[PDB]
Amino acid sequence: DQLTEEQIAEFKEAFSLFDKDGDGTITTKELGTVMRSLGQNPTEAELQDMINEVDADGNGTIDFPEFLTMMARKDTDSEEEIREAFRVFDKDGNGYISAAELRHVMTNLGEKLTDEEVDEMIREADIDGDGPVNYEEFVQMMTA
Amino acid sequence: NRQIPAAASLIQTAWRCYAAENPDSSTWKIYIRISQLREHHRATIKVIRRMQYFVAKKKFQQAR
Ligand SMILES: [Ca+2]
Ligand SMILES: [Ca+2]
Repeated sequence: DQLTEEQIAEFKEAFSLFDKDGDGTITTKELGTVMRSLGQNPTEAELQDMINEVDADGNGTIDFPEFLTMMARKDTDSEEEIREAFRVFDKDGNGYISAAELRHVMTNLGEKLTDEEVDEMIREADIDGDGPVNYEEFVQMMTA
Repeated sequence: NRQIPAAASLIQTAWRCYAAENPDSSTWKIYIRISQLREHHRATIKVIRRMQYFVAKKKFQQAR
């Protein structure tokens, strides 16, 4: 890509928001205050899950360098994983999911998106009339 | 098949992380606790969504 810009300035303010006390580290409590603030009710299981995925070493908290690494992130590899996750609902594995099936798993299981996000999502792939949605289209539209 | 909810959820997280790069997406409507969405909110929400993705990445690798 490019050398990070004045986004340095942006990401540090963002790290500021979780780092309530300025100790240059973000803890599960600190992430938990922010999320509940947002009306979310995460488990001390979930917080530790998020924390571990960005703690490069293992001091069990996030410093700013790790934070930067996280907000600066994978060629085709991250593309292939989503492309796989769709293939799990590709019944025949043709390469198309139905709009109804897509809508259904999107609304009814996993993170249970809302009816009006599925709409934005089906609408971002201009379906060939009433046709089945090509999800490889989706995945390129997403990553690029 | 236990690869389903981990699959379902990696699409859902991937797309929520993509949508939030749009300041007029319906994805901002889920935040019914916050009365009006300031930028410092959208800051922390893009961070929480990226964390939530890297977990869903790790949990899908483990079922794939
Ligand atoms: Ca702190
Ligand atoms: Ca650390």
